[PDB]
Amino acid sequence: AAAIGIDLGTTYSCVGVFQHGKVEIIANDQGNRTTPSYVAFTDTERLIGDAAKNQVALNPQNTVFDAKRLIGRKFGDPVVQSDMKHWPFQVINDGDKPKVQVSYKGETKAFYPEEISSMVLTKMKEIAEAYLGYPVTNAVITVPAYFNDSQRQATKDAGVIAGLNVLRIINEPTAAAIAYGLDRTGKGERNVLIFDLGGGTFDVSILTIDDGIFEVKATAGDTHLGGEDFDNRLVNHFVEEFKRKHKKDISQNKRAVRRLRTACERAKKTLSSSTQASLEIDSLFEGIDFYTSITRARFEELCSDLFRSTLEPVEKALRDAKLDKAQIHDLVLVGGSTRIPKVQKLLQDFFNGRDLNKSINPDEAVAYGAAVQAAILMG
Ligand SMILES: Nc1ncnc2c1ncn2[C@@H]1O[C@H](COP(=O)(O)OP(=O)(O)O)[C@@H](O)[C@H]1O
Ligand SMILES: [Cl-]
Repeated sequence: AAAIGIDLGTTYSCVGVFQHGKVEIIANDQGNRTTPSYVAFTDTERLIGDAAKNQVALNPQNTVFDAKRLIGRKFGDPVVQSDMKHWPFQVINDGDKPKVQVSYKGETKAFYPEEISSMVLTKMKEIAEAYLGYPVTNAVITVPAYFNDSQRQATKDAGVIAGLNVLRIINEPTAAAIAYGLDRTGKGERNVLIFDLGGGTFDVSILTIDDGIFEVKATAGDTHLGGEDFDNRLVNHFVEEFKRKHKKDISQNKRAVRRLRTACERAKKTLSSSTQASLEIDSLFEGIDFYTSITRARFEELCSDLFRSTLEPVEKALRDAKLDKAQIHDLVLVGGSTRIPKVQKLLQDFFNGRDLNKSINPDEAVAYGAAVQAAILMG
């Protein structure tokens, strides 16, 4: 009766299980090894994951995402007040706690962040159970190192709502280190840097590990820098391209923009493996198809400042930890955006040619470690 490890991500979640002496990252029903942290409400259905993200352009007011930004926070939290301004869904105040408010089956309903995240966790649980062939009841769930007691509590509550006994809540960078077996070291402090550039957030963590004991020495980053911002640079580029070619501005058609955004994310992923990608959108605007392409070099240029901006938080973290570059024993890549070759070059160059740990898909490393830790806690 295996326990599972779940990365409850800002933009994508991932689930793994340790059995038969190895971790298996589990693909969902569509074959995807990570699942959007999306929940949608319609006149007839509640959709979660791929199904929810796949109709986000159609249903912006009732498709919820970014619940991780709300979870465990008070309504009057400056972070909440700030983030609310840029979401298409309504956030309301219930006793100084935020709720997301939507239309569902024709009625106005509101949900706590931990309710939305419970739905994502249920999906991840079900993905695992489909693979294992039996019900899962124990899990380790991960959170950012900077999460406070309230954020951790709300995340655990999300797990319990999903029918999971939460064995432990552990930090995302700790989980990534565990994935690479860095917890197995003996007596003697090792310094580990986790470079996590995900879908919506950028987190640099410096850990010391000593005889299997973890300590957080420094954290740095940007909570609004991630893969979606690279998607956005491509969107703006292609909006201009469409304008020049067709003399039409699509920028205020929310559907067109959202659909373009989706196609840009796809092309971006392809550019991590190939030096060019083709974008082909049928009926992008007024029935006009948009078939074009983008090179890796052009993509890099469009994002050059954003990519470069990831290094100063590394510098800052090193300063705070009172360590020189040469004193870092291991460099660990986390988050889907670290699969971008230019990002890898920047970090490697900054560390004067050091190896990067990147053999585990970086968007799966957190779940991988959580799965290992879950197995350890089960015995
Ligand atoms: N091969 C790839 N190349 C570039 N970006 C990728 C790749 N795979 C996933 N991504 C991006 O990674 C981001 C999601 O990162 P992930 O680690 O899965 O989740 P999160 O940061 O939400 O925990 C998205 O912006 C997605 O487009
Ligand atoms: Cl705990």
